Amino acid sequence: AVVTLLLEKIPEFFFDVVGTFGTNFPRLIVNQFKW
Amino acid sequence: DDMHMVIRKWLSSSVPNHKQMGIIGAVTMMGSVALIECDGQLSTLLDLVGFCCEQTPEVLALYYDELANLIEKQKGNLDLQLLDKFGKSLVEDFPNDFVVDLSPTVDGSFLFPVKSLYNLDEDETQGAIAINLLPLVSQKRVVSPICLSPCFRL
Repeated sequence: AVVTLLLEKIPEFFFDVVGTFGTNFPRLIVNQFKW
Repeated sequence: DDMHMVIRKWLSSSVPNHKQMGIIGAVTMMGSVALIECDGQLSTLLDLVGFCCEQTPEVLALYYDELANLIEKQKGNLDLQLLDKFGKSLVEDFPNDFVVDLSPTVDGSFLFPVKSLYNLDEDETQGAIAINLLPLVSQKRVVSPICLSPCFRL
């Protein structure tokens, strides 16, 4: 969706991201540099 | 793989160089996987190689040359299945880069056509002529990864 938004982006589950969900919201965000 | 993860920056482009060193390192770390858990770090740090390859210039040709050097150096090892996973989409980019036509005696446009009047240089040892190395060479401006020398080496 939008480039600064939350739902389709990493900031959807970032409101309750944990130490395990640290590099999970950073996993989908980390996918946005390849290609 | 973290060094090439560092080379992910190099592959991204640290300076005028380091993209080259990225692919040399990438194919070299790739050949160590040719003789899972490390299969995923392989493909993610391969997609950047595909990206710089998908970026227009000779950095695709260098990826071709490096895969050629990898097959050349380790021949008895490096089983067929692993390298087929590595390159079958890089091999099969040559004989369909332009040669899918039927009657190569025509010129089409063959952009800047100095050899529209004299095409079809002397080999004659074939039973079909589709484009026969002419049309990719037409427009050329290639660094010959394009159905040409570095791709023929792979």
